[PDB]
Amino acid sequence: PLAKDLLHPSPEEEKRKHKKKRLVQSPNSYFMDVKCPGCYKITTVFSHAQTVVLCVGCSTVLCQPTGGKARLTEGCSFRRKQH
Amino acid sequence: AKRTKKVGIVGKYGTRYGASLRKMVKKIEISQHAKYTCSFCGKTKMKRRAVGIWHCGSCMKTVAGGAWTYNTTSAVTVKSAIRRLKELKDQ
Amino acid sequence: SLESINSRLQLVMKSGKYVLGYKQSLKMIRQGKAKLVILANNCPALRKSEIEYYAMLAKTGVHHYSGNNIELGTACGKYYRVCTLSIIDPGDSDIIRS
Amino acid sequence: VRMNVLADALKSINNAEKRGKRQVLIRPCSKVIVRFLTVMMKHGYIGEFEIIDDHRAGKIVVNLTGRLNKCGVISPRFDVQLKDLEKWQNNLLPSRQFGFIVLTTSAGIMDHEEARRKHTGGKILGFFF
Amino acid sequence: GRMHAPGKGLSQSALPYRRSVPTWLKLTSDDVKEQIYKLAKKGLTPSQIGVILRDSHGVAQVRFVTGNKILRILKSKGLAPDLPEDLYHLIKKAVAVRKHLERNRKDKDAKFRLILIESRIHRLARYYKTKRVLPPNWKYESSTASALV
RNA sequence: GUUUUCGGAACUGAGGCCAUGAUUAAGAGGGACGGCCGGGGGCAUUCGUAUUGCGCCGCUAGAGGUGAAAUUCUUGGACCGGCGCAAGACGGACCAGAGCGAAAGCAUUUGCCAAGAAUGUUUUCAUUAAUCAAGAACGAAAGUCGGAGGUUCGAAGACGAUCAGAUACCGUCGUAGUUCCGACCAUAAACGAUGCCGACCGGCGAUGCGGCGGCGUUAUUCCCAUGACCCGCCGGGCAGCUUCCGGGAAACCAAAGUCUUUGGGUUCCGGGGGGAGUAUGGUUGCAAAGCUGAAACUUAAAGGAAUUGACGGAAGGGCACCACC
RNA sequence: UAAAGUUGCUGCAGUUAAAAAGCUCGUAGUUGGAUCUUGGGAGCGGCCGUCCCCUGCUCGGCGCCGGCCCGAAGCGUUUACUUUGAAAAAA
Repeated sequence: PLAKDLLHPSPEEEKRKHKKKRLVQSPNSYFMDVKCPGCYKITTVFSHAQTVVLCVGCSTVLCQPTGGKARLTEGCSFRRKQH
Repeated sequence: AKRTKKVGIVGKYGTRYGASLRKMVKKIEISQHAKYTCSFCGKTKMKRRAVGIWHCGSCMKTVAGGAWTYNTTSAVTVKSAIRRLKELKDQ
Repeated sequence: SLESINSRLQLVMKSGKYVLGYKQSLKMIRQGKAKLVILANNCPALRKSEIEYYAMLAKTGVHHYSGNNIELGTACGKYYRVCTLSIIDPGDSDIIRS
Repeated sequence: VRMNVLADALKSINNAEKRGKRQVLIRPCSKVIVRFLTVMMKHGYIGEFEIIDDHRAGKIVVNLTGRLNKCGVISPRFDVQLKDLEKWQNNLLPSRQFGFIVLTTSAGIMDHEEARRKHTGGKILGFFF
Repeated sequence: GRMHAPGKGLSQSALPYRRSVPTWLKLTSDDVKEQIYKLAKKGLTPSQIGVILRDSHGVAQVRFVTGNKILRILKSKGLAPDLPEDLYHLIKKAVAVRKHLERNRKDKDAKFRLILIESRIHRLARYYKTKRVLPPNWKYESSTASALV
């Protein structure tokens, strides 16, 4: 269209764009507070974590790196940091 | 300085023996006098004593090698053949 | 684990205490100071068999390095040939743990 | 790579107007881009525009009217006297009536008439009509 | 696009607009700096620390929490290595490729790569001498490089 | 006459003092790290039938090759059928308007070696970049040099056909070459006859690689994460179709566009057709030849794209006893 | 010499008419992102339009009694750019 308002885009458009090609660039990543029943301290882990992440006192290995977002070991719960 | 343009060690033969034999013989006359790194001690001291005999100036170690070069291509390949055959026969 | 021991050496050359060479290393075995003795693969068979016997006496570890005295030299960041090397303080390297 | 920011900015709004768009984004902002557009705006060639200050080179959304035929940069920036200024507007402007040559000078960035009334030439940026 | 490739990939990072420290990280300047000094004595590059901190500890940026950047923090306490780590890595690669060539003579792709790698070392060494990091004495020799890997 | 006082010149010891000093983190670039991916490169290994050659067994009159023959092999057993054995090339179908690589180019299995793009990233340095005379690396095929190898094919050569002649096309033999190793040479219609980096400007359905999200089907059954499908999204890539975007001499081109409304940065390079990539100098190579390279003289056109007609030992559809059957 | 936009800085061409090096690296050469006092006031022109500012410590007065400041001069990141003046034989 001709009269596409570029200043106030729809929120169904800014989600549907590359992280650099928005109006203001934003990361598609987040920090997430991860629990596992072996451990007790919930730890601030990155989404695209890129390396194997460990507890205190060898409870288990939390996450594992892949091509994109990290994969969490079977039964490790996470909640996204909202600030 | 740069004493000769293209003739190297073969300048000692002067205007004798034909261009193409003197071009040919420079390739052998470099390597037969070259000092090689001794495999045993590491020192760059292996020298040709006689035909296919090689002596370390430091290690006091004699190796039977190629006539001009320390390792012949035909003797590298055969040691890789005898190793592989020893592996893939005795299993 | 060939790639990693060249990085552990880099970390003990910078921060650690040690002695290169043969006679200097054999002194530090008898002093009880040497934790680990690293040998080049082209080390004379009797010098390898003497180091090993001094090490099983002193109750220390022997690493058989995957490279000759020249490669051990360039591994230690030096411009000469190292056949025998013995670490006293690992410094801040995980070389004695592996 | 990007070695002239006016060039890209002016030819990014030029294509957008030929295409018949009502507003246009132009990615790298400058002092001189905003001081060029303000000169374009006060002669009634574009509407008002907004700056998107992210913490880099911010973006600019210009609200285009269909009045501007062509804005064009002159690269490199030829330093012009007042006597050189006359011949520069015989080969860049289509009339002695409408269209301006934006030129930077010690007073500020302005059209060829305001440079004539302030007796101070400088370097040419571009033109527009 | 790339310097020594026809690739034109648009894959870098995209930092947020909010430069403030979030209200979940309770760490302060004297906490994470000490932690950086623990990871730097372990023989890590500023990159390796910068990853480890955002992985296990949730440090979004070390520059945004503390005053200054990571290599600056190491240089401010006499922990920074001598020649820059982006120059150390290219020397390390040129050493690895030149070692591949002396064992395998006919590899003419590997030879072409060694020309591009060593050309990129010369461009970085040329830059760093103008900013006065390396001495003007400094120069890359392909014979003497395995020592200063 | 002197400490002067104190005007100027340098040296030396402290604590306070400023809001005490380092812009940002580019839809620039380099570097790290993550899981991937690919006929990308090198070394080694491994396999497959086929072709030719040999030995043995079978039964036998021709077999081969052509438009038709002939040269040639054969009752001394040829061709064909069956068991083997040997050596050297090659990598079928799968194989695609698919992939990778700077280009030349690259395809049997497994292993080893070093590399690279894209992707993802709230990692790192902070302008380190773009294009580049001189200079350097790689550069199909043919060809040159030294060593090993040679079965297929096959310049030169020999003969048989054809023919008005046929030192050609067709056929039977064949030497260098074709294969491997180590040096050489440096050109191709080396093509997309289209410089590179960057910006903007219509759709549509696919495709490859990475990431993301979502009904369900399917295997691992013992459910999740994953493998194979399904529906979209984002990025980079080989391409399609489609538009009065716009351009172009047109053919055509989402670039060959944004151009008399002429300016983003930059390298090479053309100036009517010949003589001519010739002569002569210089340089490179063992050679063959490469790179740089004129002039005298000659000439009114040579040429690009499209139109109509004629023409064809061009195709499709008809027709005529001034054509045939 | 113009016409020659058939030598092009203004101002040409390089898919097929003449033309992009076979490919990439690379030194001079050329070219290089954004970023740093902006608004608002203040008197007088007629809601708006000019002047002046976010600078300092040898020498005269409208002077008061070791001094309360304005008048002339030695001074204050460098260059390109523009503006004016000097100086520039006539013909």
